[PDB]
Amino acid sequence: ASGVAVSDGVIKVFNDMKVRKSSTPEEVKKRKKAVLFCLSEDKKNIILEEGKEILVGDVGQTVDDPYATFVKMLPDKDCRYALYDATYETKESKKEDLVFIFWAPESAPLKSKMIYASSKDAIKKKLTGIKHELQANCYEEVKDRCTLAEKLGGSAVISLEGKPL
Amino acid sequence: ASGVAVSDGVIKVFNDMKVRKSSTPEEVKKRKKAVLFCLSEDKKNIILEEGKEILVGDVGQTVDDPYATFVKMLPDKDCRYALYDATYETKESKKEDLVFIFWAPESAPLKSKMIYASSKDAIKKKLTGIKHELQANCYEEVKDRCTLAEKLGGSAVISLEGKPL
Amino acid sequence: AALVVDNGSGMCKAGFAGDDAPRAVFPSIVGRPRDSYVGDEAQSKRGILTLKYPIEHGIVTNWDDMEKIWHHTFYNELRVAPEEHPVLLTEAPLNPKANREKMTQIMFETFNTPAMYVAIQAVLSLYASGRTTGIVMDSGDGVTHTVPIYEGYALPHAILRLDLAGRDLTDYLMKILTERGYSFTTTAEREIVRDIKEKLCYVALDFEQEMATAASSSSLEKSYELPDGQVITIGNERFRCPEALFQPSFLGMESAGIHETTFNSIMKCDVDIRKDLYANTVLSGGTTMYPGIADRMQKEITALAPSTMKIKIIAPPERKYSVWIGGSILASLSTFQQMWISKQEYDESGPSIVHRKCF
Amino acid sequence: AALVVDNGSGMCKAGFAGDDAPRAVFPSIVGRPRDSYVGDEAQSKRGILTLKYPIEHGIVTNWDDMEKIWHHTFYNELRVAPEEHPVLLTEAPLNPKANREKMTQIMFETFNTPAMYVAIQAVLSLYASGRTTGIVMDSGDGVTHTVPIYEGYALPHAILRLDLAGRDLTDYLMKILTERGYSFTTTAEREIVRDIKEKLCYVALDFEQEMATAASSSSLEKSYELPDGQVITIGNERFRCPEALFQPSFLGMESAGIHETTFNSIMKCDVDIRKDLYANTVLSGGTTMYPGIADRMQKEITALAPSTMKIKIIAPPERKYSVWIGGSILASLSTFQQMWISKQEYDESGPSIVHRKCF
Amino acid sequence: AALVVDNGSGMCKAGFAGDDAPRAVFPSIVGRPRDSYVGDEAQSKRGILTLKYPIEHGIVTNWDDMEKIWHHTFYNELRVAPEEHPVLLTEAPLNPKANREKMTQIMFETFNTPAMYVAIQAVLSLYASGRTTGIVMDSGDGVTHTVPIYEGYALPHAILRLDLAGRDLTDYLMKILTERGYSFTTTAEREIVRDIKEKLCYVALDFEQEMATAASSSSLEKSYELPDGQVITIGNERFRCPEALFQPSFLGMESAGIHETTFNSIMKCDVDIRKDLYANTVLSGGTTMYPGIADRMQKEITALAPSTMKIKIIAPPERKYSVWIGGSILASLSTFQQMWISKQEYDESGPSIVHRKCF
Ligand SMILES: Nc1ncnc2c1ncn2[C@@H]1O[C@H](COP(=O)(O)OP(=O)(O)O)[C@@H](O)[C@H]1O
Ligand SMILES: Nc1ncnc2c1ncn2[C@@H]1O[C@H](COP(=O)(O)OP(=O)(O)O)[C@@H](O)[C@H]1O
Ligand SMILES: Nc1ncnc2c1ncn2[C@@H]1O[C@H](COP(=O)(O)OP(=O)(O)O)[C@@H](O)[C@H]1O
Ligand SMILES: [Mg+2]
Ligand SMILES: [Mg+2]
Ligand SMILES: [Mg+2]
Repeated sequence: ASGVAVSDGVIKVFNDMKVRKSSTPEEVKKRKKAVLFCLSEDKKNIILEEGKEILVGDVGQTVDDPYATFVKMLPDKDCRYALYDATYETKESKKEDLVFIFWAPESAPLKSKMIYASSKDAIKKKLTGIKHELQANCYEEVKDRCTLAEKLGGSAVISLEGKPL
Repeated sequence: ASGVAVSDGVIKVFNDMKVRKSSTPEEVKKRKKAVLFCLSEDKKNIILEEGKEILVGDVGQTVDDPYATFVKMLPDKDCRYALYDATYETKESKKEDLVFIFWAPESAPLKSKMIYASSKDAIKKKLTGIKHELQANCYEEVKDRCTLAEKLGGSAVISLEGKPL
Repeated sequence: AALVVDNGSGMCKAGFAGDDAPRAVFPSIVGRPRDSYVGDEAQSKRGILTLKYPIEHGIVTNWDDMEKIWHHTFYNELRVAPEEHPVLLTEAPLNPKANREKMTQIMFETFNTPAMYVAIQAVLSLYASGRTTGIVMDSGDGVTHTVPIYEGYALPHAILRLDLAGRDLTDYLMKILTERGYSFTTTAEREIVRDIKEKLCYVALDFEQEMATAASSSSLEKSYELPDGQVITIGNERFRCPEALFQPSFLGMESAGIHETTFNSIMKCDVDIRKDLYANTVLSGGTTMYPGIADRMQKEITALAPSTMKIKIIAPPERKYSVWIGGSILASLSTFQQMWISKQEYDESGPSIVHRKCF
Repeated sequence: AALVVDNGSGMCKAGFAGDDAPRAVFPSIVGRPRDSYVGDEAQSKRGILTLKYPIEHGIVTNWDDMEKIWHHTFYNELRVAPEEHPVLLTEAPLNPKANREKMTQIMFETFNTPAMYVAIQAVLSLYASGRTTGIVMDSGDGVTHTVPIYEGYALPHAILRLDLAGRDLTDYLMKILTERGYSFTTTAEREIVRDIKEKLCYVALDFEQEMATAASSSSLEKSYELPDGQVITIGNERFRCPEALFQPSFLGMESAGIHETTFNSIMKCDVDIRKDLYANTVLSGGTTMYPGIADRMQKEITALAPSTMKIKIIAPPERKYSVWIGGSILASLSTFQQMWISKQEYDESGPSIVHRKCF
Repeated sequence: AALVVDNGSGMCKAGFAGDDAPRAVFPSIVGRPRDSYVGDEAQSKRGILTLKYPIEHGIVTNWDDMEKIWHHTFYNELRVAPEEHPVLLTEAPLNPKANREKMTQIMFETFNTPAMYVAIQAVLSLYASGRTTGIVMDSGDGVTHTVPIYEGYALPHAILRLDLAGRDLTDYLMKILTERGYSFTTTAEREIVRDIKEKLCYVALDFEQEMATAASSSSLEKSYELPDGQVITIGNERFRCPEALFQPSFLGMESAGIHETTFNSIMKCDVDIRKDLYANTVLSGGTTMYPGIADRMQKEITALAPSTMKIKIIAPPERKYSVWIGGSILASLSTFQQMWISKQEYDESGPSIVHRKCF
């Protein structure tokens, strides 16, 4: 418990991402498919990383595989919090669930890893309703699509983002 | 199942106690109100304990409460089988039923408790027609008239041996 | 010392002539493994065995199981030898003549009773109320009968039989108690529900008004303690269970209620005697012991009968065992000793003697 | 875009009208520390908290916990606002009329749903099979129901409820797996055993013949891999666990099997319609997904029914979610939009509107 | 002269029928180098080998090691030839029928016993207390069982098994003694800790009140002398080690305590017999020998059971070996000689003879 708080911008973004409201298709394209959270300059709040996000409307036009490009947004030598809206299909249902991803690469500095790890249990308690968590400590543990599928439903998952595994 | 058999004397006594035959009042006074059964010296048969019985003719002349004096016949540190002819009255009937009583006090030696308990299901099978069974393991569980009344008909019993509870 | 045995559909009442109450009242069931248990012994094993009713609807259907009940009655319940006491038997209305002879044959050949007699259950109930003319609404365990009687003789063409009695009400109470979250399914739990029914159920004078009262307060709720100490609460089920007597549609039955069955049997009699039957309606049986059943029957029959008719429902306080009590008093009379069918008479006329000696 | 919620005894099926499969299928439990967790969150904590079933046997007993499940359904599982979508709810057979009004009141006042509807689970399963007359054997998680339906209306007097379903089979499989040396006692290990049951268990056509086969060879043995990598072997337990459905005595229950319960409910219907019910027996629920259960039910019912009756057991391949799939198609029809209970209608008639709009 | 062998989970009790106490009590362990040592021999070499429990949880899992224990029992402990004496074996509750036949086959073919018999451990404990109906809380070394018995027959559907017994308490005392600076890790030091547990541990009536008492003074501290002469002091660990029986969360277990397990097994029985089970709770096994365990169990069960039930915990002073003493008296009876399974009978009916002769 490092005492790092969660900014109101992150809470507002998460609430918009969780519950889908009836809106025009123009507003549906503005929904966030993925988003990254980072520490502030003073390291006192968890804030939104500007420009590091994926919109639903971008999927299928500029983005082919939303998960592949989301991984590219993860810094190589820095820790980050991620919120991915995973669309997958099991053997008897088509699911759409939010995934909380803790990106703590080994190449990251020790100061970044300590603060992010010690404040992870505080931000996740504010983001109520998330049932999937992915802790990745290297690029090989997050770049593979089957790694996310195993965390979602194990071997029951037969498709991810509309593409078979 | 200890293999202990039931002597023909016990079977004859039980048969006389169960079915009442038309007899002169002199023979009615010779009917058994209560009787105790014990193991033989060789512990191979269940026999009648000589002298430990209550006659119907003794009730009202020498015996005031047939149940109170029957309990006094139970040994303090020994197990015993008992056959009590309970006369009780419910809210809508006057009943006369045989009660099989297993007396196994905690103060009895373990050898007596083990043999009597393991051979109880064998003697009770020979005494067909008994619908009430009282298992008493201490003096407090058999000396109370209300304990027998609860086993007979629960709260429906309003009188026992001609005396209200 | 004569024996009086009331062979009811679900309960057997037995005792000695001259006593105020029967000595033994046990279920008339024979249990065999899913080797033969009769009465309370069959219910003590609970679910290991299957239960059969030989006299399920007042009429004996299995005579082999009936002898087991009679043998259990004499030796285990009454604890007497049947060959030393005359036995007075009771029969349901509309009992076939073959069953009367079969009952007589069993008593004299299997049990060797010195004397024997058969009486109609409805007639004994009417006599016990001090009447020779009237209609008896006998609601027992497995069957309900409305028997109009004129001058001590039942009118067979007007007798109506209803297969709706306390046995169906016990099952209905189990079904509606599950709506409160309780679960009574086993044989042991059925006896608990029957105890609840006999202690907390009552007939509502106005069912719809009573339903609104129970839904607006908790003054009609009662607490019952289970044998293991748990306490359950019963509310509107107290008057909903006996309401199936007047509204058989609650059980999915197309038949009419006990009030309409009584009215229909009266209308099947002669017009000149219907006035007497309206004012001499006598209730009998255990299923008629719900508080408020006489007032409800009076109100329901009044709405059916013409307004000029005087409706009087007779509910004696001891109507639960009026069949047995009437038989016990009759069999204890010194003048009744010449009404018995002796073994000597049976040896000459055979089982057919019962038709001319007991009608 | 309407919402279809199937409130099962142990699992809640939710989704959007028009979809082939429910979007969310989660356990219907509420967990509190030994401060409130619903669904998979209650199972993720495992043993720290205690689990309660508010709809344990198809009938909602705790309405406070039921609202928590509904709130978790709309916001966490379906991820939609309930005030923007009409919601179609399903109810168990023999659901009391008070519960229907309570369901309607909660939807309109707590969640402010624009429209609302109630459907019977058994009727939706029968319609999904292309039938309006027949008997549905719905075996779910906490309860098993045999619901005979005639022309789209369930016969309440013939509906039989059995407290024996997949929840009891999961516990029984845990008990009999300890005979092989394994130990499954914790909440986490119970979910492992449930996965084993849903993947390796099957119903044997002849139980005694199958037991001899498993005791003479190893062709019936299957291997299962635990989450931690350990591999266990299960032999005759594959067909012994679902055998408790047909032999409830394996669980210490006195009740009859699902085959006798189905036969008993048919025998409680009108004699003229029993022939149609014999040939229109439809299976529904997750507990009917065992391979070989349709053939076993056909063999068992045939031995009970008269030889002149044609016994046909219908086991559609999608019978696991037939209640939800039928509700989703019904709610997605443009002609069904007039059948919803609008909020305007609720404001005028109150919660009692559900009785005349949804029957 | 018959032989009585009590095959416990962690300790084997053996002796001759008619004796008051078993002749040999040795651990039921088979050890192999990290070539085969059984009993105290396996513990004498300490750490050079690895120890295995073939009957770890009352149910035999390794029959090859079980025969080694039996061979060590007859020849090294009892010092008799098994072919000259009948042997009475005891089995844990819920023992599979396959294990009973395997026990019979080994006794007659490997040891050539002239006669052989199987008895249930829980039933022998109940009989030794002079009861035929009751619930036995048998807490041994590797397993704890609550076995409700009605008229001498255990109810298998209500038997609950708890994997928490003296073996876990010895390990827990080993763990909590390190908080005082002591170090017990080796196999030899484990036996020292077990001796401390059997001599200085007791069950506190109020755990929280006792903890405050131990933290404010030193009246609860006791001194123990190690085999090498060193003296250690144990304070609050005396009542914390057996407290894990009532609070399994001390060991990281999600299971309920022995008081709740006893209550849960009673509630799985018929409602009509729960009153008898409450007043006939009998303690058995070595783990029930802690002073104050009967009073604590009485207090804990009373808080769970309804206030109208009479809770009586029976803790005979000789309950540690009540299974063996009950078997020795039964096997020494002259009337019991016809209950034995003779070798002649085994040669005709095979190993299946045990099912109809020993139930
Ligand atoms: N006080 C009571 N209130 C309501 N029902 C009762 C009462 N006493 C008995 N019953 C019911 O009466 C039924 C049997 O009564 P009875 O007429 O003696 O049976 P039978 O049909 O054998 O004559 C039982 O099913 C029981 O439920
Ligand atoms: N393939 C399968 N084979 C056997 N049992 C299954 C299968 N799938 C699900 N089940 C069982 O079905 C039960 C619940 O199914 P469902 O009918 O949805 O319950 P409910 O209707 O009560 O919510 C679960 O306990 C599960 O064990
Ligand atoms: N006096 C005692 N106080 C507390 N625990 C004891 C005592 N005597 C033995 N034990 C414990 O009982 C356990 C084994 O007892 P027992 O019931 O004979 O085992 P099993 O029946 O499983 O072979 C041992 O682990 C030992 O720690
Ligand atoms: Mg009658
Ligand atoms: Mg369902
Ligand atoms: Mg033991």
